[PDB]
Amino acid sequence: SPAELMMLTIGDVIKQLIEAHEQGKDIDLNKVKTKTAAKYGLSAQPRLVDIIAAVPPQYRKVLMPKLKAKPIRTASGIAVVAVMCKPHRCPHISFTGNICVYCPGGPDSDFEYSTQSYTGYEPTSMRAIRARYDPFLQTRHRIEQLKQLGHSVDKVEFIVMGGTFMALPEEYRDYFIRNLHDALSGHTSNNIYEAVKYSERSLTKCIGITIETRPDYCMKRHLSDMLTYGCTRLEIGVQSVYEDVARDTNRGHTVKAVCESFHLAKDSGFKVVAHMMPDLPNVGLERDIEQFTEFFENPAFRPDGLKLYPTLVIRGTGLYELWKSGRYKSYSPSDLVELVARILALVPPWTRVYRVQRDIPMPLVSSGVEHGNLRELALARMKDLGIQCRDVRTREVGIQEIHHKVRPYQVELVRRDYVANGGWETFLSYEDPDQDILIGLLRLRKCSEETFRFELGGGVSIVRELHVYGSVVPVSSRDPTKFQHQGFGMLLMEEAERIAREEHGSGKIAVISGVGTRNYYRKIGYRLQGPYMVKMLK
Amino acid sequence: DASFKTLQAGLSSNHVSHGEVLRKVERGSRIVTVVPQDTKLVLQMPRGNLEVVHHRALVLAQIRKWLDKLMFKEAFECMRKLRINLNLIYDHNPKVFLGNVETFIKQIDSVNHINLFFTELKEEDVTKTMYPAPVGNKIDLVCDAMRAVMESINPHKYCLSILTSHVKKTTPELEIVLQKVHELQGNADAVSAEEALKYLLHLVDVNELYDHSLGTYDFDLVLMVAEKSQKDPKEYLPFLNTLKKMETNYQRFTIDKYLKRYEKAIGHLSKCGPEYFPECLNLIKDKNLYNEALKLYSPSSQQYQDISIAYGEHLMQEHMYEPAGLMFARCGAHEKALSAFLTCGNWKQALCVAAQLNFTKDQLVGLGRTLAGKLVEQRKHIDAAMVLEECAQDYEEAVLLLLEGAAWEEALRLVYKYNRLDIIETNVKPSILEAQKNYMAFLDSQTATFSRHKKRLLVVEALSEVVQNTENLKDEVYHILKVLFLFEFDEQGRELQKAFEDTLQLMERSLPEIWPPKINRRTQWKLSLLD
Amino acid sequence: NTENLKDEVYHILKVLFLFEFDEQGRELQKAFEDTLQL
RNA sequence: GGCCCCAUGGUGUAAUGGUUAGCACUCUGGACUUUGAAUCCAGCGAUCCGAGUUCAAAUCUCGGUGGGACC
Ligand SMILES: CCNC(=O)CCNC(=O)[C@H](O)C(C)(C)COP(=O)(O)OP(=O)(O)OC[C@H]1O[C@@H](n2cnc3c(N)ncnc32)[C@H](O)[C@@H]1OP(=O)(O)O
Ligand SMILES: C[C@H]1O[C@@H](n2cnc3c(N)ncnc32)[C@H](O)[C@@H]1O
Ligand code: MET
Ligand code: SF4
Repeated sequence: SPAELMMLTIGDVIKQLIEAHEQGKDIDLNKVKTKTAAKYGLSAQPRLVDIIAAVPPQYRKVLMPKLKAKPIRTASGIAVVAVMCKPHRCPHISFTGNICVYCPGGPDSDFEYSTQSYTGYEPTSMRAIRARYDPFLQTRHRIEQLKQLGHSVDKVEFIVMGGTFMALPEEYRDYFIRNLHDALSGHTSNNIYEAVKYSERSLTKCIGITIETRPDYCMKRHLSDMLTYGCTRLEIGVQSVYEDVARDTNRGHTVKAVCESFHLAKDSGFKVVAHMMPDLPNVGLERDIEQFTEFFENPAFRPDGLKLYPTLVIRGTGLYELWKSGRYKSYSPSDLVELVARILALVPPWTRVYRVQRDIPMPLVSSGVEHGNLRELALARMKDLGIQCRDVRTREVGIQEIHHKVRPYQVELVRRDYVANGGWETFLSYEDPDQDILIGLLRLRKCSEETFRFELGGGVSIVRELHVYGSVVPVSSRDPTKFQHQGFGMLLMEEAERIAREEHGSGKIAVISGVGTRNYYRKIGYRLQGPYMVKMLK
Repeated sequence: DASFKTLQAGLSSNHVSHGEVLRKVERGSRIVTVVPQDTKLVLQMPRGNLEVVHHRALVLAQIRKWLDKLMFKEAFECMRKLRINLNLIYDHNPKVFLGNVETFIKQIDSVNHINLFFTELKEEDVTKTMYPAPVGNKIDLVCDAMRAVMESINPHKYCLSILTSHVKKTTPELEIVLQKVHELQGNADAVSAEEALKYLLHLVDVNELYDHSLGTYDFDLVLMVAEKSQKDPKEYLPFLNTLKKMETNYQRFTIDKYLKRYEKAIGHLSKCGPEYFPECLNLIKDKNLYNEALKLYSPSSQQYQDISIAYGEHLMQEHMYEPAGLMFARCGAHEKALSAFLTCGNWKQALCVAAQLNFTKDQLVGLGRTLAGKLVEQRKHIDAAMVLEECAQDYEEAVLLLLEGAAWEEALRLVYKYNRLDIIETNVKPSILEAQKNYMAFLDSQTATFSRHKKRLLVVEALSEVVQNTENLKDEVYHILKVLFLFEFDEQGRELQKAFEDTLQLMERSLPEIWPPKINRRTQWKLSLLD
Repeated sequence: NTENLKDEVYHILKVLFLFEFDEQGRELQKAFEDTLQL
């Protein structure tokens, strides 16, 4: 059998490389791959997955630095895990049989198993289908699969899929959340609070969750509810900056409610990511440019997280027939490239882009662009125009090194501030300006005069979030060279505290945190109060 | 402190900038307000936000001010908060700085700060590398100099500082640090045992320190460190006891060979007993440590001569050449401590072997035959011309070899000494005439190839090679001319000279065209009778 | 220039190696080493 | 034992006296904060060995290596 022959080649490679390691000899993996394949009469190269699949642990301890696959999965600095909710119905349908004019198949839209705004062919979708949407099974399977690639899971985070979450029966969501927390804790519980207390002392060190929603479920009741879950960031879906479009799109709400939702959430202390929807009906190209410029020029919005999704006519929706009637037309691909290139030149430095384009399978869209890759095309176009972008994701150390191999040389501090939703926002960072490469960031502001949480009443400044990018470093490990444990955060904390004490003129500092991360602040003398970590300022 | 010329220079500098003066900014930037006494500047950008920056120049100026004004802590904090290199504090004035160590320590007076200061020492000076002025011994020296006084004032609550200071020396003196840890463990304000233990565990990545403890030649140290090594005592403890039981110097040899310190292993095993000497040989023949053992043993030792011949033979595999056979006839550093062995006999080791400790005389003329064949095959042809003098009267064969090698006057000496006059003209005269003819053939080929490749180059390297090939035969032709002229071949030699001169002029005139070596103009190849 | 002594002594070194003063080889080779850095 | 024939990426292959050996399977990376596997894009693989000749040689010669049928 050939299979045992490849196995023998694998063992040969293993012994050669461990021998090289013992004396510290350096060898090209591909070279020995080729030589072993030739000397054993192999017609095809060996897969690296199987190469990792046989190392003994007393060597996996140190061989991973030369064995990890697709390092970009940790090139940010934090592991990411996605989970799927049970399919259900959106609330608005209470009026008529309208989900959204552009939304894909929902619970009952000619799909055996699917979800609202999801065809059902995403790898996450098949994972959920096999898992029968069970949280625990799918999360264990996914984390195991990720660890197969020899990646540290010291710090992890959770993102939840699904159409709508706030609009679900409470007992179900509590069951779901406690199952998630028990997945990392390994301790069977009975309520949310028990799972919280147990996960406090776990070692997986969860650092937060983010959920999608819509402005209807944005009153302070739901915010307090989410405070009990440790959620950090939120998704809304804006789709426009013009009220008329909403009723044109049958969205079923007002942009105003979105604006007050933004203001209230920012006052509370969460983070928010918006969704932008270019090339819409009754929208000219100049309309798109103007509205996108407005999206940052207005102090009303000035959001933090940005996501973009170009229009995609798909069978089943009303827009399918509208285009089919030859009345809704898209742009040429060059037009889209120019649009994106212009947009990227406009992003303020603090904002971070997370994704571009949808992940829908190709042979389904009546106007789907050929290119699965668009950011690269935009990059080519903006090289052609000789104008650069300043997105966070494009100036962190991880991506910049993995795509250009540039080493920071002189890192310094930088401070900026602006106004948004009435807030006195403030942004701090360490970064190297000459290469414009960034390492660490912090977002801190003064709380608004009107608030929902009385714990913030008077002399209180909230620090929304703090983060240093890079790659995962185990909490016990100190220096694999790199930049994740040099004490950088300490300086930012002390300086932010000093600013709040003097410039803010407050009297007590509060902060949101992940369930595990609380212990970190304990090292600085921060004590708990409700769901908020806090320190007295006098 | 600038001038119109200075300012205009710093402004334009042919639009070339370098160092602390320039600083990149963003598009659409402006200026709002400078902040002296805090070294800031604030500006507005078009989108409608603010920006505050600390430019280097002001910060460095104030740092120099403070260093001259000696408040070290203020510069220290203002300089660490901005993520600036610490080494500059020494670099600014290394001499005077050393005279204020205690004052600096009292200025800092914080263990964590001293620890962080130690963990970033570097040899190079950034004032000459990273922070230009706008106008090995050092690290250990400063480390010990400050450690002495800081231990003097307080060792008890600054023990970890001492630990790091000795750890961060040029070489890791882990042994003494382990000694301090163990003695503190034995002893009962001051730092405790587990405290320093953890304070070093992260610092050392224990397993290497465990190996070093093995090297330190003490079991108890190995015991404590291995307590945290997580390895099964069922594994190493029987092995450790086995090592303990066996002999002291043999313990040393075995621990060095287990720690690859082969030099110490051989040093120990040399005195551990002569009976193990051959085994040592194997190691120093497996690890090629012959030269090392040369110092361990002494002359007049059979071990010394054996290891010498081992050096000359085993390492010289594929190198049975001048060094091998040479020091074989030498048996090492001694001049002639061995004989009766020659590898190839390159005219020197052969006669050295044969004559010194004379085994076979040239009456056993096989040596002459081998030398002649070998070196003549090596295009020498003088080997026979010398050895056959000591050998039989085959002078005529020597004459033939000299003629093949163009050694004319030596053939003349042989013919006029051995009275072999019959061969005065039978073969040498046509041979040298043919030599002139083939000289013409080769010269014509050189001319043709040179012209061809020069034209090929001119269509749009190796020409210089042929050029240098042509200049080698000047005096060869010169003496061949007179050699022929005794037989009065002045016409053929004149042809030779004319062809050589024409080719010489061809390359001489082509040389400026191409541009590149320079030939010599003091080569004589012409004769007045020839001319 | 000095290239004549580049190999000459480097092959006349033997007259000293063939004696007991092997250590002296480097003790002169330094000069032959020095000109290497021109 | 000779005659012949063959030796190009890890494999399947084009190509040929001159500035670059082209494809194909395979493997690797990014798009991707939904994907090792998908879609696209990008990238890493090479003339059996030694002697010859030829300005120049994988293609002309010889030798060797190993393999393939002949009586
Ligand atoms: C709030 C939810 N979001 C996140 O947590 C984002 C991910 N967080 C991180 O990657 C890191 O915590 C940071 C971004 C803060 C970078 O770490 P940073 O360099 O600032 O830490 P410092 O170097 O200043 O301090 C080091 C200490 O932090 C400790 N530490 C690291 N991670 C954690 C953690 N989850 N919880 C508690 N302590 C931690 C380390 O054990 C270390 O202690 P040590 O004395 O034994 O070395
Ligand atoms: C997730 C974000 O993408 C939008 N969205 C969901 N499905 C589609 C689709 N087929 N086409 C365009 N936008 C879509 C949602 O309305 C939300 O804004
Ligand atoms: C998945 S669509 C975006 C989130 C949510 N369904 C909304 O439209 O508000
Ligand atoms: S609210 Fe969002 S998920 Fe629900 S139907 Fe509309 S677009 Fe789809």
